[PDB]
Amino acid sequence: SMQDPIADMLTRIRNGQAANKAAVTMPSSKLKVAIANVLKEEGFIEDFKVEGDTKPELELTLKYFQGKAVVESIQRVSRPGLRIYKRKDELPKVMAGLGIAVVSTSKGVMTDRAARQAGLGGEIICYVA
Amino acid sequence: KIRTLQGRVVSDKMEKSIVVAIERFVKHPIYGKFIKRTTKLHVHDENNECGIGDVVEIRECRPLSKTKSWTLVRVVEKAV
Amino acid sequence: ATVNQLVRKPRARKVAKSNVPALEACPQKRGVCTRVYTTTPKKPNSALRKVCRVRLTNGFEVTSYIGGEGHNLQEHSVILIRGGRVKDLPGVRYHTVRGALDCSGVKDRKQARSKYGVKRPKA
Amino acid sequence: ARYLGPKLKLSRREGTDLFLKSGVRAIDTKCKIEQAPGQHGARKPRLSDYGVQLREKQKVRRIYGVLERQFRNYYKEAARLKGNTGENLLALLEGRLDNVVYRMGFGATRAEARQLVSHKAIMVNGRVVNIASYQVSPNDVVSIREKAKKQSRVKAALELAEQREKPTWLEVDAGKMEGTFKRKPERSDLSADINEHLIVELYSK
Amino acid sequence: MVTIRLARHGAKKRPFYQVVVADSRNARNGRFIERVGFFNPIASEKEEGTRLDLDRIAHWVGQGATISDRVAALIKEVNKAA
Amino acid sequence: ELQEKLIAVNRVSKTVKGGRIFSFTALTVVGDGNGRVGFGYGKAREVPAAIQKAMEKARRNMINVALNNGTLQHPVKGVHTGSRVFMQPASEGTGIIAGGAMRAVLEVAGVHNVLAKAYGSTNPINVVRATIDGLENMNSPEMVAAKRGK
RNA sequence: UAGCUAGUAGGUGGGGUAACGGCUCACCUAGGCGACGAUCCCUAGCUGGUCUGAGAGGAUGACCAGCCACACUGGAACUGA
RNA sequence: CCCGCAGAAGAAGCACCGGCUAACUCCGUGCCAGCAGCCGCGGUAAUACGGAGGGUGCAAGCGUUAAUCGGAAUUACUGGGCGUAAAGCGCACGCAGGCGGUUUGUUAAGUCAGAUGUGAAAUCCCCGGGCUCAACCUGGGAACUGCAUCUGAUACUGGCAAG
Repeated sequence: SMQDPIADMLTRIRNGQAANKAAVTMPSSKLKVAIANVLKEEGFIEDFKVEGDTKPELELTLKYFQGKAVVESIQRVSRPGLRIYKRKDELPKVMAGLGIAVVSTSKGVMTDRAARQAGLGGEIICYVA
Repeated sequence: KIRTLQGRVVSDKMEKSIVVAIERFVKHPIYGKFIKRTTKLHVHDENNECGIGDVVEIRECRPLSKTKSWTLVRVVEKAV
Repeated sequence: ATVNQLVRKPRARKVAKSNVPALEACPQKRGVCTRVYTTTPKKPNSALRKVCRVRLTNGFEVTSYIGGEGHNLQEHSVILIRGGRVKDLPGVRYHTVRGALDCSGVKDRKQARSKYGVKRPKA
Repeated sequence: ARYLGPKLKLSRREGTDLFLKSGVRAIDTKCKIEQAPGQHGARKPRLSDYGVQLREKQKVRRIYGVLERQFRNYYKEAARLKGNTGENLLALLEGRLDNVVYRMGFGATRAEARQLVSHKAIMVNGRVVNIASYQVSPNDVVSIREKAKKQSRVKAALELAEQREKPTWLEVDAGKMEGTFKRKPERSDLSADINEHLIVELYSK
Repeated sequence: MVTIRLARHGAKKRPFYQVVVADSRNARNGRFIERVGFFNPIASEKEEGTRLDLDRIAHWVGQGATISDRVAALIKEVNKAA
Repeated sequence: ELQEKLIAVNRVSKTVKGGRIFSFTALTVVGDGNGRVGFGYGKAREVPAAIQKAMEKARRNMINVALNNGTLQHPVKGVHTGSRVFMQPASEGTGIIAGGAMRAVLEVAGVHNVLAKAYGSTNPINVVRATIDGLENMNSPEMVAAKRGK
């Protein structure tokens, strides 16, 4: 999007899933791909692949275990306009741990299970659930 | 050498003195938005040797005049 | 609503008028009870009620209802205004205490006897 | 403090036998259990979702003779502890000396225990205690001082106890007439029909 | 005039004293510098009546601090005991 | 063996030409101690029949709940026609800290230890539904783990 | 309350205080402050804390303690660490 | 504080009872006297006023008034809205401001981690201890969610440079 290229991808993921699409496409980033790894390895989505040189477009292959989607509700938290940063202990829990958060830690982007084990807080990218 | 508050000189007209404007984030205590709060502060420059708009490195000294308690150690940018 | 908009002017407080202006945090007030009214209520009610202008100490003149089982005041007896609006008169919002200052209690009154200035028939 | 109490129109309202009176009183024998607490007879009680926790809160208060100030203090210091708030209430009500002197088998009702306690009779850990609220810590050894060992009551009221059940969290050596509150009472052995999760909602408004 | 006087803090009829290091000019229940031990005048082996932290008292005394009247006895009643 | 609890009742009216006919509503909630709810709402002309009809429509719409061990898996939030509802699992022993229309639905589903709140209009007819929305949108750790790698 | 400010902002020198400093004097420079709210008006002692609240917050600042300010109203200074 | 002597000997009120809310019957009154926090009562029974009996609640107290927060998500940061319920300037342009695609390098200001000082004592909480219990006093801890300095990281945000 013109001012939030990451809430834009999240909106892609949970618009193209109300419509029940198999796969969605968007112009990729480095942070977009860094997220996509954390999504696709916590099983929130099948697998992705980025492709393109002048216009490297990210395409996620959405997942769903029934008519229901596996991704219930992703929430963009650290909006440009209100940047949200947390410490290693005040890291949010999503659905009391059932769902995943995505934070930008000094050692990269990861979940909060792993960034709470790693003892290193971050920048709350989005709640994944 | 205490923290050598980097700043950008606003007005080098006044004799042997300048006005350095420090800029700072601070998270807004009640709303949470990182706001930009400037810290304008008079600096004694001994030779009028810095022109408007160059980042300098200033230090705390004893008061040197009414409302002038900072002198700079060294300049790290040219005005233009 | 935008957090930037709240920054540029704070989310303001909601001001609220006190209900009993002539008391100003004084739980009671003395007065002069300068003369007595018997004005009738609104349409839904009847049974004209006993109210009296009072010159309170702090200069405010107000009307105060003299509720009870019967009436005993006069036109210059000093009375103790209380608060606690009455619901019928168009603004009798002070409710004189019974049996504290020079206003006597009520006659032959056995129940809720504390809310009136009568005290323990031998029983 | 104790207020001389509602007598058996107390227990008649709650229905169950709230022990102000103990003897052959379990069967009616001039008690008239739930004929009428007064003006109207067996009027159907349409208690609201509120009335049915006031009923149980004042079943509990009026078993032991606690009051609203002491019962709310017990509530708060049961709700600042760790664990099941209701079982904490019943625990710190069961450890009360007025209670324990009864559960010991001494006396015949907790009014008699509250009077024996208040009259220096029960003496715990070797030093006389005449506060009825004295929370008996575990491993204490309650007793009866020499002056009141054979006074008039505990010789017979104790014989009014063996037919009664033996509370299993404290042991009673009645032959020597000194007891030992051995450990902390639990909910299971405190075999009462009291639903804690009505009281706790009553106070947690 | 740094002093090692005592401040009275317990309830009525039952005083409890902190052995405080404070200068003279402050009211005994005003400001102070350091709180090195306490004194509970009640007796009959309820508990330790005194804990006193002798190393900071020795430091302050060697630094120019006037060890006061009652606390002077408090010192050696510890040393005489132990 | 199902528990059953009424919620409310109404003096709903109607203007016919001659008169003004009245009715009675009796929304009801039903379950057992295992997470089942056929919350019920049944009209009639006089309350015993409305109550019976609401018991009946109730015992039916058993839309299954996912009780954890007497409480919620996670802090559900519900909404239905202008009645927001927040629920959150609570500690053992802590009772049903819940309002009016939610007390009954929470209790009959089998829950014992939760703390709740309602925020829109507190009309029972919709609180009972927003609550049950939320409680169908539960996610047990076993079935979130089912729909991806555990 | 949208402009305020001439010892007013700075610099030379004297002079002044335990001490730096327009702290004061002569002189020169013509600045300084202000939308990130100056100046003006109204109210107010400030804090640890208190109450309330799930909490964020709100409201307060009697008691106890730290700092401040005053001592019939208004000037001044002496004596002295 | 302990011990002796008496005798139940000296020690119970207050509000409330129509719904909200635990707790109703009888009589007098007859839109009158009156009540009332709200809904609302009183014009021929009125469980709503006044009295009695009875019950409920609290108890050396118990009621009323005043004041604060709550409930009030009713100033909504957590946590609201703006078609018709209050609410999109009549419309543009635009300085300041606020936000900013993408890759690499750099910095390390925001951020994060760790560390060091400091955050008075008492308050608050925790495990205790002493007052026959409790209020109360008290030891030790925790806590004081802050500030400043230092050392690391460098994902994200900012700077600078190259695209």
